[PDB]
Amino acid sequence: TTTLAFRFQGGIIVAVDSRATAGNWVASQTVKKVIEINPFLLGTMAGGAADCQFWETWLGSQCRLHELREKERISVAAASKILSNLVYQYKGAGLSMGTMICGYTRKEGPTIYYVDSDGTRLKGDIFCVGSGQTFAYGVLDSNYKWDLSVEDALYLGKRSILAAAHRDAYSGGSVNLYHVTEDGWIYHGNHDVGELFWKVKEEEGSFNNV
Amino acid sequence: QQPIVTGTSVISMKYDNGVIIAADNLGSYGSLLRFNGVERLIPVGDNTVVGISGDISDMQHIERLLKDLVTENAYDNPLADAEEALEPSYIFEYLATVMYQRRSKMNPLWNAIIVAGVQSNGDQFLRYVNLLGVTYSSPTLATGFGAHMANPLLRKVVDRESDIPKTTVQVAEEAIVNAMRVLYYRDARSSRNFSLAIIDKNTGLTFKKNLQVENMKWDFAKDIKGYGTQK
Amino acid sequence: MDIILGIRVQDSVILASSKAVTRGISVLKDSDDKTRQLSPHTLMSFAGEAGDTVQFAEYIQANIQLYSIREDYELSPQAVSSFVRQELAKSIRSRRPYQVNVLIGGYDKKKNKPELYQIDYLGTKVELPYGAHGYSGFYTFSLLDHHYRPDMTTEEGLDLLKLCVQELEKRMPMDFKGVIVKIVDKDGIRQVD
Amino acid sequence: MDIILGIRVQDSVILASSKAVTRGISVLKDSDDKTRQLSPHTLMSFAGEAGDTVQFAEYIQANIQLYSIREDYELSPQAVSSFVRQELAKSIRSRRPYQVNVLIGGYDKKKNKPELYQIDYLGTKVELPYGAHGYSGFYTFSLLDHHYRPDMTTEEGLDLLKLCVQELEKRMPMDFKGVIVKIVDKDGIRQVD
Amino acid sequence: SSINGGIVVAMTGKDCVAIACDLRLGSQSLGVSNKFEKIFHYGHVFLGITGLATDVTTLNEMFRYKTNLYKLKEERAIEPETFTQLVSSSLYERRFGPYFVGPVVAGINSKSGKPFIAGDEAKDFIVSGTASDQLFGMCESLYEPNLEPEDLFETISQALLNAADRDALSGWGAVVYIIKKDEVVKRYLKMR
Amino acid sequence: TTIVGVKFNNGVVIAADTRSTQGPIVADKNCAKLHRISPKIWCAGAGTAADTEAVTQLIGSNIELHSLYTSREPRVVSALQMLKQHLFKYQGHIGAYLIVAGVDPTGSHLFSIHAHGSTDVGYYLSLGSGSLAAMAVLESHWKQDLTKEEAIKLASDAIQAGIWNDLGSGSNVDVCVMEIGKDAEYLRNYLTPNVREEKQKSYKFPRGTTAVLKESIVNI
Amino acid sequence: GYDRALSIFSPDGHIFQVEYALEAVKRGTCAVGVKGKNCVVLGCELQDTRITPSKVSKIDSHVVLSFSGLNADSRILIEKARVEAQSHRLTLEDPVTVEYLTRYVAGVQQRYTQSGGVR
Amino acid sequence: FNPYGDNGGTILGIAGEDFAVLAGDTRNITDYSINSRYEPKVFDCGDNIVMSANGFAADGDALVKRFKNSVKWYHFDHNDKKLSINSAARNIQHLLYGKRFFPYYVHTIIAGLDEDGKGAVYSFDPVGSYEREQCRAGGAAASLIMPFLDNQVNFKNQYEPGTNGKVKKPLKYLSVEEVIKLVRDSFTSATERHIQVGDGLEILIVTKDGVRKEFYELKR
Amino acid sequence: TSIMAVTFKDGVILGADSRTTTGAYIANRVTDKLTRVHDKIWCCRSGSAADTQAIADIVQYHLELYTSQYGTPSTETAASVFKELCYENKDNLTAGIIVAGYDDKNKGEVYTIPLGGSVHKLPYAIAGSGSTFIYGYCDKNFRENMSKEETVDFIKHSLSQAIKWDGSSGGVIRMVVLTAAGVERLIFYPDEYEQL
Amino acid sequence: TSIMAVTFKDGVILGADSRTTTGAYIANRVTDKLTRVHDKIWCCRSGSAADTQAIADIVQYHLELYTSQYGTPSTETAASVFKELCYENKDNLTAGIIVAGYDDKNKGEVYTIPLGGSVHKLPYAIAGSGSTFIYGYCDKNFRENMSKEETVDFIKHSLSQAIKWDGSSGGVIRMVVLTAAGVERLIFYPDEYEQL
Repeated sequence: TTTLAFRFQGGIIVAVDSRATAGNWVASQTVKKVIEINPFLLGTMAGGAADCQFWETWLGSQCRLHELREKERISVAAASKILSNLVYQYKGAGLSMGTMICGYTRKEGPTIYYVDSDGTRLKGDIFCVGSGQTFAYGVLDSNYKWDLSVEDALYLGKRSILAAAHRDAYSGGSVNLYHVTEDGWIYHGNHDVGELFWKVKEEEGSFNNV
Repeated sequence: QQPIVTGTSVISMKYDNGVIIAADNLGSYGSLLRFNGVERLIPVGDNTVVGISGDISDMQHIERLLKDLVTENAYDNPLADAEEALEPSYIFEYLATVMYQRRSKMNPLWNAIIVAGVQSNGDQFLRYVNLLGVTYSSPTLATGFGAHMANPLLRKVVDRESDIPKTTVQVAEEAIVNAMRVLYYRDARSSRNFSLAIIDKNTGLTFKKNLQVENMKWDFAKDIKGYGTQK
Repeated sequence: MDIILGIRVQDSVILASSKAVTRGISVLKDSDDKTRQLSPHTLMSFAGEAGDTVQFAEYIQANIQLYSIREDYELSPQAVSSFVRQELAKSIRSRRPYQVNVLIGGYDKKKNKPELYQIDYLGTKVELPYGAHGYSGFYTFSLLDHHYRPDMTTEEGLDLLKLCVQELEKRMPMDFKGVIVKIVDKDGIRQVD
Repeated sequence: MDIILGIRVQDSVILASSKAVTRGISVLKDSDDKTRQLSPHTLMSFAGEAGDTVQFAEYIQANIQLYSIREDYELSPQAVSSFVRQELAKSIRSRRPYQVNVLIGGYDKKKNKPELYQIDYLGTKVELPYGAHGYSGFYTFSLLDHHYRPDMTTEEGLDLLKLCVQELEKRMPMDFKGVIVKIVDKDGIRQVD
Repeated sequence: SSINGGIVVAMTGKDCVAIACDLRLGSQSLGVSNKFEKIFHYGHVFLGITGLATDVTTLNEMFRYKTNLYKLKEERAIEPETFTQLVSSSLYERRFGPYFVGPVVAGINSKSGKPFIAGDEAKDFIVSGTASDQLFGMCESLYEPNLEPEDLFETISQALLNAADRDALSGWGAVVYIIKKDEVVKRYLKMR
Repeated sequence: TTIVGVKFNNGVVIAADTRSTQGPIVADKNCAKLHRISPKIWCAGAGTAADTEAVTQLIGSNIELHSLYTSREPRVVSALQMLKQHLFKYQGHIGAYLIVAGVDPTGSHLFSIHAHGSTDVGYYLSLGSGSLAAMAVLESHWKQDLTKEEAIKLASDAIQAGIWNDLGSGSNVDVCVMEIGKDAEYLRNYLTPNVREEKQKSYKFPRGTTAVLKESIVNI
Repeated sequence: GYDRALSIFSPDGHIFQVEYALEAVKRGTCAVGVKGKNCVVLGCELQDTRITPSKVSKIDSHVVLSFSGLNADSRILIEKARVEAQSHRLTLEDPVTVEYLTRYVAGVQQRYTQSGGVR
Repeated sequence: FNPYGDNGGTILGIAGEDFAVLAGDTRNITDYSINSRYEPKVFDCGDNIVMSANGFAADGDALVKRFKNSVKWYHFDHNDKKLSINSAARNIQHLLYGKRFFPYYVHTIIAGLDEDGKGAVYSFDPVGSYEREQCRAGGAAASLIMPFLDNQVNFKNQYEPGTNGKVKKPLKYLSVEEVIKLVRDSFTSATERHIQVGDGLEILIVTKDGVRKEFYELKR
Repeated sequence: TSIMAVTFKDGVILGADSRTTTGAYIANRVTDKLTRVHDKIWCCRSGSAADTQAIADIVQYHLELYTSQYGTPSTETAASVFKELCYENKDNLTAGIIVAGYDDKNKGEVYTIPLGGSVHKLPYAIAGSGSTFIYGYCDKNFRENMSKEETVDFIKHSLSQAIKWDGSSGGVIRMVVLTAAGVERLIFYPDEYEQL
Repeated sequence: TSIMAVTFKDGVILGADSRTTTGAYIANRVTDKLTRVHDKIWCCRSGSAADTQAIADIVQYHLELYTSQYGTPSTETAASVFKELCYENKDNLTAGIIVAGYDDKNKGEVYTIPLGGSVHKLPYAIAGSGSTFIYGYCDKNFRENMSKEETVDFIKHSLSQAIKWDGSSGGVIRMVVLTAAGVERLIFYPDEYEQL
């Protein structure tokens, strides 16, 4: 699997693959690895699917209770700490989680927190997670800019997932793109990695080995 | 956690008007054929028999539970001999519940159980549960070593549910008795002494004790010499 | 692994902590601050298991802040290091120990003295002129044992730290992405290069 | 671990190999050349278990030199890589396998073509436009897959190698102390920066 | 074996055989190459080998050796049945310390013209490698006896492509050989 | 796998199922498991197929050479002795479990051999995953005075019990009949009880559904 | 434990113990607050002045509590409020709002009007 | 003590535009033995929801029992309001994850109609992650079944014959009868090639008209 | 397995059950465990069937060689050959052999070769899994120089108890009687010995 | 250990050897293994001495309570209490108990509680390591309604063989005789029973 998020002037891009595997068997090509926590928060499933999906939906419930109590949007820092504290309370029980909590608030701006099963809680500009993370970093670090256009940032996300899909057998199926804005996240659709691969291979001329 | 004294196979079969279940009378202690009078068919009322294989101490615990269940069912129930008697399906569901709960507490009753009976509507009941809580029904059921040897023979009689109305009690009992003989030939933990129970929707429970495997064939052994070349 | 280093000089404590965070195959971050301010004149740096370190340090920070609010007073670096030692010594006997090694640098404004305490995850506390955890001491203590002087100024302390870091960068096989340097003195806590 | 990288461009093969040698806790050396010239137009780089790599590479070098003396002729890079593959494939079945991964860069002066062969310790041989062993490919292949062009000049190849090395230095947690770069072309083997 | 991945399928048709393989070379999850053809031929006999790529190469080189010596001694190219026996004996010679491979033989006997496949002489289809069970499902659904070569090509190609799409470790293109006593056509397929 | 042997009044029958499995997958629906050691000496193997094939081939070769050397028809006891000693040498690492049956100048014979080299004689035998079902049939229907036709019926019934009741067994019944003073009668697919029903539709694709990048002729 | 219903409704629907707690407040020493545009001012009218400090207690560096009534009860509320402020700052990433803290303290008081065995 | 076993069995959910199909083989196995030829694994849970929990059959039975009880309780506390398939999926997730640390060792599929009236299939891992899918196979022969359905339902890898791979073969409406035919052929091939795939195929069909049951005999 | 050999006035009788088991499955209910290695030298095998068959074949071969070179082997010589095989291969071979034989000078002799390959000459021997249950009975009931009939009864009773109690023992009771008169094979069926 | 209980015409006799071993060392050569839990209810202990002593003390306590509340317990009731302890603690406790008792209505009864905590009412029971060697002898020699003297002889012979063959058994033979007349303890020394 491959998931990435990066900050830019337009906010945050989230890009993920949709492959799921069981050994060599491709169990599904169409898994949603982004969890829509609420209209303003996204989480990325890269650990065990069940742990991420269950606990980030519960996190959405806690965000809603906080909003009802406090009359305000919860901070991304607060949401990520709620999740990381929960996950740390189950440390050693065998949770399997590796998620970017992505959001954009007025007080914080566009914010990403990496959260791990081990209880790591890192803020950062760029994170790639999953078996394809090194390939995605390779594209993204080569091409990232803060002043990048929204369309260029979406293309860069898609191309980093494509690079992982080419090289990592456990990544692929399709690319799901999200754009987090202050007004909330925007889904930028699903892109089949084979169509995308042969498109980029002709248009960009890359993958000359294939 | 580990079975100590064990019963071996229970075998059973639907027939047109009822169910037959048989089990041998042996408690083995590893390879020692230690206890030879262990009844493993527990009648519950006149409509149900519970055949138990595996650990005899857990079997005795289940038999206690079944007697208690009959006593409790009689409480404040003036129809406990009538339309509110225990059915085979009630006894099975209770046992399967206990077995699965015990499994889920990692403290299994180390048994395989067949509940044979006739429902008040006259339907044959024949269902298996084991120490895992795995349940299934078939026109023939056998536990343990009987699953590998008796089921083929009984299925040659009742291969599908449409064979049940064609199968008389005489044919079914003969098949069960022959299967017991085959088990005595081939199961090193079997006894020639067995119990058999018939549950008929008309003639009720018939419980036959102290049956013996008979008409064994051994005389061909005289001709067997050495292991290859010894004349 | 992480590098945390401390030097107590005449007027101040210098803490130096590595910026890298590594998960599995990749350097995720090159800018991580492995310290928490416990009080205006007390700083703790930490190293150890992922998650444990920050959970522990934030629990300590909250407790010291609560004490300060309740008493309207700042605990000595001695009292803080005793409290942290007690929490670590408990954790060894707990159902899941905090695998966390700390340095506590503080300036005691009653004594007008800098103090540096090293506490391992066992709760082994020792006051030291300079200190390190894990392999950082294996490369740095011979430089400190050779060059350290108790009357060093802050600037001499920083130059000695630079020599220690250069030696680590030469001989230690990991790339720790440099150090953040904090100074604790009578004016409080500041970050330096 | 060691980094070995190779890029076959239009006119030449570029091999890049990390300079570090690490034993246990310490970087012993920062200048190690992980290559042997097998013939005037064939170069092999190697990575793997300590001792095995150099023993293997020197045995290969001696055998190719013996062939060249016996025939007064230079084996093609194809024939060399087949021979090396056969030796590695034997070793898997031997009582102690050479744990050695190699890249063979050569210039075939009969074809006037550069050739780059990757051979793993199993004896899995593959001719490739660019190649890597271990984790170096995990970080570099997306750059090469994106930017590589078969008609690249040597200078474009070297710039792409620089990008790959910078990416390794950023994201790979070890400090490999940079790379030595060798170029194999029609003029033979030279070392570059 | 699975370290490298890969699949081979062969099918018989009406006076024809097809043999097809994926082109991926992996190192566990890392894809190394898409030029690693798994199908070799020795005269008119075709051998597909799945499994450990070092053993694939070693066995191809060994069978080249043996079939060249066969042609030199016998003064004729080896037939598919004889080659199947040769493969069997050569692999069992390493019964202890095996080659970790799945061979698939395909060809047409020069004298009788009978199509032959083995992996035996299971005449309908033969399947090997990581996606073997997907391939069994596809072929057992799609296969029909006595397909003409063009329909055989479509059938084997769809079996390979759809099975490969559900195997993580195989793909990045496929090759299909359609073999007739007079003519062999190689075709490359795109994968998506 | 289900294999059985049944002696009868003037001969011996061996029979087998034809399913070969790779784990839970049917690799071959019609594998021939009855292997000729010699014209009137036949074997059938459970366990790993390759070991059965190889040991049968080696022993058959040596039996043929020994028959030529002695100018005599081979004996079932020789095949037995050679198998026994080979398997004992390999200490059970050759995973061959065999029923060996045949006719020779000394009469009819039926033996089992286990991978460790242990042998026994029998009037009826079964081996493999279906051996318990087959033996249940044999124990319930075998008799000392079997005719040829009764023995063929009994053997195929025992294989059928394996086919219906053991997952590892299926498809067809193969039979070989070795009467004294007669050619061995091999009956490949003596029963075919497992013929697949016709599919609900043809799945023949129209020509051109598959996208082809490029074509080339191969020289051969 | 002791669970007696001490706060209960009278027939006229009053809770006498809460009214008498208000009488305790009314007997207690004054507190005054005046909010301006940019500050809030809190005031109050052989003792050792050093160790009889201001009745105005910080709950956190940004928020301040004064009280009237039973001093000992107020110490309990103040300690709970301080602990909650530090807890919010720990488990979430921000200091408490003044209204959050007020709501917490009012909740503590309310709960002690509806809980067995407590005044 | 191992609290788990494998009982085999294979299940297949397909969502149509106005229907859903949930199919399962009826064989219960233990190792190489048949326990039952007709032990149905696919259940109508009410509210036109069908469910199957393939894997360890005791945990599958327990999960189905608990889901049916959740449906009953939902009716009790919602005035017999119909449970939505989406709400059933969320509830099943909560049932499964409540056992996160001693999981129900089953792959669950539920099928039904969404509130638009379109076919819906949801699939669940043992721990309770779930996804709405067009189709899902589960159990032993899923790898034998689904690629063929991908090919025949979604026309995967099929291109328009004259276009030389430029144009996809266009998706089109399959009737429930066409889907049933494809399901039957897929299970027949899995019966041919997988030893666990049963003696019978039971199909539950959900439509606006309710749940209907079809049964087809498989081999053995 | 339950095996006996008993010396008596005229010679020695070997007895065995006929059950071979693989786990709880009876792989062979009519096994012949009484193996001739020489005309009047026989063995009872217990333990690994492959090991004991291989050993018995090798002993028969060595004793055939001995016979053709040096004349008739004594029972002690056969026991010595068994010993050398069992002892030199004690790590690989799990073989508990009873060797029994007759000659006109020594009469009947019995040798037991337990695991480890010690040899013990005894007036009677019991071995196998079922022998455990009859040690007391045999010690209480054996006496020297029984008649043939008394010895056959003694073996039949002992093995009937060993079969009653040991699941690994059963089937028929086979006996071989070795005397001056010759070699006689006996068989007793369950409906005879289960009445005892 | 070798323990017996045998019902007879007048009641029941319990028998035991006196050897306690720790490995091959005899830690106690004069052990009393016959434990009174009630006036005419006794048990023979085999297996873990700590477990069986703890169980017997708990049973004696429960039966003293039973006696004071409900009157005299039956031997079946004692066996049931033993069962409940052995069964509910079967994982921790390695206890094979023989329970024997007399009452005027049931006469002598014997119950064996093997490992696992099944209960078996029997006319006689044998247990312990040395019982293995005497299964055949006891089956051949037990008969219902023996006299006291015949029963004492039967136990003495059986245990003498169990001592002969089992290294873990030996010392004195202790017996307790339970009848209407009372409780009688017997002891037999090696120079008596080794002559048998």
